[PDB]
Amino acid sequence: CPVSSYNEWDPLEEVIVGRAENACVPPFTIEVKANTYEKYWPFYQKQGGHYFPKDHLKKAVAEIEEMCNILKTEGVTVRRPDPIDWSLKYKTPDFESTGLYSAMPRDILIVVGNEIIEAPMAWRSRFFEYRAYRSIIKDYFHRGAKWTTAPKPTMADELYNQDYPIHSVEDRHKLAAQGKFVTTEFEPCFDAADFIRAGRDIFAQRSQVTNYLGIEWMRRHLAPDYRVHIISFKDPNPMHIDATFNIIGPGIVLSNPDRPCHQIDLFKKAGWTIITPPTPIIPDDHPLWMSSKWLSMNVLMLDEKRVMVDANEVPIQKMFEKLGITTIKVNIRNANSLGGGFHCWTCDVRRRGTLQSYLD
Amino acid sequence: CPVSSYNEWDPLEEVIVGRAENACVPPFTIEVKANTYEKYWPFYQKQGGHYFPKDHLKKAVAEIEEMCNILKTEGVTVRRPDPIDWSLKYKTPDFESTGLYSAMPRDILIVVGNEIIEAPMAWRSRFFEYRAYRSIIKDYFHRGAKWTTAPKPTMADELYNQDYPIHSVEDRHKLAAQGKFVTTEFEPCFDAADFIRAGRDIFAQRSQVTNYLGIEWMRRHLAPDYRVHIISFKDPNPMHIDATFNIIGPGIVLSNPDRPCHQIDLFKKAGWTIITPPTPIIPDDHPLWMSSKWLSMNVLMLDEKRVMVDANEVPIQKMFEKLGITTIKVNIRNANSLGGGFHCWTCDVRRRGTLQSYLD
Ligand SMILES: [NH3+]CCCCC(=O)O
Ligand SMILES: [NH3+]CCCCC(=O)O
Repeated sequence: CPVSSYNEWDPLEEVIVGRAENACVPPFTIEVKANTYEKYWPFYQKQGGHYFPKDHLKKAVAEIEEMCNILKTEGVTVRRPDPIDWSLKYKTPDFESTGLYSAMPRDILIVVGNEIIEAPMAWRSRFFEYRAYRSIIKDYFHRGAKWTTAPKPTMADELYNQDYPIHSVEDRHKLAAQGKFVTTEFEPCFDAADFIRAGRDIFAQRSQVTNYLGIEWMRRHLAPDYRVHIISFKDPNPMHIDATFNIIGPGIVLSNPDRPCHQIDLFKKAGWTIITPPTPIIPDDHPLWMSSKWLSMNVLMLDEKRVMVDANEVPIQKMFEKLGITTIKVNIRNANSLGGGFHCWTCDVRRRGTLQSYLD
Repeated sequence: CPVSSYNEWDPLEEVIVGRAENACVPPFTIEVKANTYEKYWPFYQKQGGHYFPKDHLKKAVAEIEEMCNILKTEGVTVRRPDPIDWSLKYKTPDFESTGLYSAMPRDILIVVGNEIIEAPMAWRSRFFEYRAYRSIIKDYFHRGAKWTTAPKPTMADELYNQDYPIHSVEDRHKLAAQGKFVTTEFEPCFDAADFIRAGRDIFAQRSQVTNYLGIEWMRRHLAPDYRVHIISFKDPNPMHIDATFNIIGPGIVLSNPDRPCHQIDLFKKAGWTIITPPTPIIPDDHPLWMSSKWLSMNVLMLDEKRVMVDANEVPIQKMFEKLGITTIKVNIRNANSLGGGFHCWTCDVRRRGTLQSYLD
């Protein structure tokens, strides 16, 4: 089987790397507002439906091409999604919208064993995102892999709290703490990036884009071989878990110092080593349209002792080095602006290894 | 100025479209043999000096007339070369020969800014090809355009390796790789179709008909405003670059999957999107006297989002459509036999736009 990955660290053999091409600024709708920083709301308000700045995109393309070159150098087979113009307006019986991009494979695809799963998504501008990945997936299917598409939401108004009282990131954090998110429990929805793998145990967080119905779907679909656990954090990122709690080896995890896990003791009890990375050094003037500055810890492990890390983030490079982990430095400063780091920009399709339990 | 074109994609306003009339099969000399497939060598050997099959030419005329109709429909002003009998034998102090045709304006004329340049050519049967275009060029000159004629070669025996060891297309590919071509460096020579424009940067390839002296001439003549770069490919077409590396927009290029560019990383580093088109579907029984089957990617851009493409080549039509580029389908299956696709059969005289750099 070409597809086979049970965790985030076994020796990487094949990966899908995203594309920056024709990326479109999403229309400024409620769910977009609930997942971005106030600083950019007016950018979305004005640029909505237009391409992201083309000079910026060009730099991102260059950065990602180099990353792919380095992966091939590290012995990894790289697959890329198909080029597509994301500006096309589409219309379902429930809504109308333009697209986003196919920059982040981690947001939509998750590999559990020999099974590739397409996440439903929760943003209207990402409804047809799966189209960029179908050529690769059909190939794996022909070659023997299992293929699953979680139930695609209608994304009708009922899935969103149109009056979600968010006016600042501080409000959202408060609401989030009260169990209030922009997405209701009308129908299942989720981004695959809210799930992180550790063999037989998979950890998920209810976020602005992933609801309890969505997590339950994953839970019910993967049982009994896999167990899906729900964990929560203080002042969580509106979406995605990989820059909050990135598992980098058997029993080792990177815990974002600003977003402590409410269930950290479950991990301490299992004898897991919780590492808190140093703060990011990325300039506050650099645009991060989506995401926080914590992309620095959004690393991708080529294996247990080899990590692809940002060339600019020296302080976290040193941390890995004192731990005896070889750092493969790559610069994706401009690609970062699109919303992701190495883990987000990829989807590990095949890692050499077996299914195990690390929670014991 | 009626003449003004800095690249291959700005909004087209005026174009010169070739003619199939009185096309003559070139005498089978060494340079003709080095630029054609073994399958047709005996055709040239027998038909040399006679007109190409007249029933075939008639079909080509019909196809090109329709193309012109569609261009006028798309708002483009079309100029056509003068009708001429190419069978006339001429004689310079260096050689004697019959002509070819004025089917491919791209082979002989290149527009750089407000300047129209007549290529010297490298085939003895194309020595007097410029005669079909003089009425149009003098008109543009009277109207203000700059007019240049690169040094016309003597085309004496010294320009050719009379004993060029080509017996199959596989031999040529090997020789080409060794830096051995049918044309020596005796005097400058080139076809304008070996040059492709991207604003301040122009790319050229040393081919069977374009030597280093010829490229240097262009380089020296256009400096300092324009930079002429030499790029090479694996298993290149004996002549012309436009069905190997066709630039279709700012930072976007079509790279023939069978002829990868040795310098592709220069482009990846600039943040250019390299698209590899699907394979041609043209029947192997259809005669392609000159050219390979890759005419499918020899498209002409009416603007960045409008491309004139072959009606029969559905797979490449789909590629453009997923990229959000409107396809203007036209059938030139029979015209193709003469050696070209849309880019070859035309010469963009005026595109609306300015001189820019896209390599940064
Ligand atoms: N998938 C990438 C988004 C990560 C955003 C953050 O945690 O700041
Ligand atoms: N000027 C048209 C010749 C193109 C031939 C080829 O590249 O197969």
